[PDB]
Amino acid sequence: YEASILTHDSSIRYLQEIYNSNNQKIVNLKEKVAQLAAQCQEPCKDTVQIHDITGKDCQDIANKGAKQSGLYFIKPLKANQQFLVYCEIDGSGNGWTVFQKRLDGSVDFKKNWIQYKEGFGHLSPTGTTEFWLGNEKIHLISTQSAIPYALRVELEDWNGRTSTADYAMFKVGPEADKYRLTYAYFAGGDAGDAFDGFDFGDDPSDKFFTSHNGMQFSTWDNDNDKFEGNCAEQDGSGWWMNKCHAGHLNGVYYQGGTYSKASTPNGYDNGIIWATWKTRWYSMKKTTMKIIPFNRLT
Amino acid sequence: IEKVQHIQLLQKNVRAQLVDMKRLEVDIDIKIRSCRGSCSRALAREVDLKDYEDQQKQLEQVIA
Amino acid sequence: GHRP
Amino acid sequence: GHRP
Amino acid sequence: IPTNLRVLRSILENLRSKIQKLESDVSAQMEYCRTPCTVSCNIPVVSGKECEEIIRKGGETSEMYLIQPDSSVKPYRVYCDMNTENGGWTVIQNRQDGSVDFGRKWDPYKQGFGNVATNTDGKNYCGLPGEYWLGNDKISQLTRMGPTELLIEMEDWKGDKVKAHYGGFTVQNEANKYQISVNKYRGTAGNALMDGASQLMGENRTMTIHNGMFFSTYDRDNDGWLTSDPRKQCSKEDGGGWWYNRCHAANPNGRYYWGGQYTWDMAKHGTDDGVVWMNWKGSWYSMRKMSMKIRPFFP
Ligand SMILES: *[C@@H]1O[C@H](CO[C@@H]2O[C@@H](C)[C@@H](O)[C@@H](O)[C@@H]2O)[C@@H](O[C@@H]2O[C@H](CO)[C@@H](O)[C@H](O)[C@H]2NC(C)=O)[C@H](O)[C@H]1NC(C)=O
Ligand SMILES: [Ca+2]
Ligand SMILES: [Ca+2]
Repeated sequence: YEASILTHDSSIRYLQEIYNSNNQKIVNLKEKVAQLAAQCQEPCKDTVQIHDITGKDCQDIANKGAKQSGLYFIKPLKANQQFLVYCEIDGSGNGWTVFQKRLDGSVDFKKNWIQYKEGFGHLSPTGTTEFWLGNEKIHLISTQSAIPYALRVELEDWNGRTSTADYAMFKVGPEADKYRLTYAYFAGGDAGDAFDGFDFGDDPSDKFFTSHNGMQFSTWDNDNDKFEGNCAEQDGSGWWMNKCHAGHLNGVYYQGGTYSKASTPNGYDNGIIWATWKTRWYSMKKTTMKIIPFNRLT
Repeated sequence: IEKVQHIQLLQKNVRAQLVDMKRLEVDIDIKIRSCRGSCSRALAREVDLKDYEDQQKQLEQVIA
Repeated sequence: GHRP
Repeated sequence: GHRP
Repeated sequence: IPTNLRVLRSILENLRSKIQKLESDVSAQMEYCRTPCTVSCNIPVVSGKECEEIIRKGGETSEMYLIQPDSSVKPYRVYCDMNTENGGWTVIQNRQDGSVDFGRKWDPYKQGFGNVATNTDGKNYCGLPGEYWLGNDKISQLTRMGPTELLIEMEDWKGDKVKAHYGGFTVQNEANKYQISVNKYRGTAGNALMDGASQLMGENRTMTIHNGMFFSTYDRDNDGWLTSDPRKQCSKEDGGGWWYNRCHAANPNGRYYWGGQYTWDMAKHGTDDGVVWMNWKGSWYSMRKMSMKIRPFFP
């Protein structure tokens, strides 16, 4: 209101005391701000990590000690640069190099020549993503000097049933020969030999024109099939087409597994099929194509 | 006199402590937000310079 | 599949 | 900015 | 006469509380920092020497990619912009939300820091970029592989955008203090790197030119400012690692001021230490978005 001069001194010091008191708290606060900064320097922790061990292929890495399935870098002999891959490693010490995966339909497989050559999709440590490693890489892995390779196809329906198809002496040629697919023989498997063709009973040469051994690779922008039309374009995918196919794991992902002649625009069966195990109008739910040295397979 | 020149000191001591605090407020806002890309979460907040500025003027209205 |  |  | 004591006492108490609020906030953040933020970035199959090669290989979407400029260095993550100006842009610097601290020493700026990318709302791949500095060594190696153009982009807090394009861009190695060089400008942001702040004159403008400058960090002075006072260092006052002269026309790695507008009394050292680009908004406006991207230059 209007205190006395006698009060001015008691008060005058009261302010100086909290003022200094304040400057102190601040000195310590600024300090604490410093300690906080030291805690906010690291980036967010990425769950996905790539393993250190590398080699010519997954089996080579498994031999070097690796034990768990994950992302690794491999560098085949003829490979100019190294590249990332997904290795599946079992308890027996087998290291498969996976080059194809289907499981949800999240990845569009209607890609072009370069895309199928260089690869697309994503690699995950948990092996829960869809992808195509890339023709050139597959060629490089499967044609290392004096190393006979084997291919295993894994299928799963929408009822938890899984089947297999093995092929000995699996090989994929160079771009110069349009990444032609070849193998010595069907190594057996409860999924059946779709690569050998399948009699659809709609013609005499059905079988012959649905076989895949010896077939080059085809994409909409690069036709190399044994049909005057364009399989890859009509079926909208990239694959070793004949006229057209008996086994088609890079086809359109149909939810539920069951689809019809109506589902498609042209009418042709363009799903993820494998005739020797299910009808043309049954697209698988999960798919995986992996390779490993033949000597390693039994 | 004695009491007199004591005030001029606190007026400049506060005028400065204001500018300083106003700055610490900005600094802290910035440093806290820089934790969003490191820690689990960053404290949600907002700055109010208004208060700091109203007082800085409210003060000059006494150094007069 | 096949193109009859 | 600059520093005269 | 007495109202003097009235007022003062009022402020010194209000401040005492402000200190209380702040002390709380800082204490809370310290607790949240006992655990880190996380991400899960599944790696794209396609890879290459850098983003330009990756897009020519079919990678048409902007997201995090793994690149290996050369068989010497181990492959590393980076964010590719595959949409802006025909894509193939490798982001080497990105600011967008003040989530990362840029007032770091020399080693961190050499090694690189920040978050390359974050998960896209419910997705397995990180399709969004975080705030980061690629790393001087890496940036140097990328620019010396062949002619390289640089694209600097920015946006204000209202949504307006401008850009500064440099046809030629190079950054030497550590032994050369990461010396910078740029040329063949064009854009709407203003040629701050070559011509300095257009608001200054003669000598003043000239000391804000970055072209040719060396790189500095608050613990490594290589600026074009000769002094004796250990506190008169561009990096220290404008808080960030950059190619400071005396001091800058552009401070892309400055402090991220929320809102945009800021003043000399908010700055820790009273200098225009924000995400500045004078030639466009002056020295007291901090951009909401700022980034640097490089791509092989095909004449
Ligand atoms: C170069 O800058 C210095 C620093 O002064 C500041 O920046 C100026 C551009 C202007 O914005 C000033 O208001 C800032 O304080 C200028 O310094 C001059 O110094 C002389 C010597 O005391 C003084 O008489 C002048 O008033 C100062 N500048 C002016 C004209 O205000 C210098 O003049 C600037 N040179 C230029 C670009 O003209
Ligand atoms: Ca044909
Ligand atoms: Ca200096």
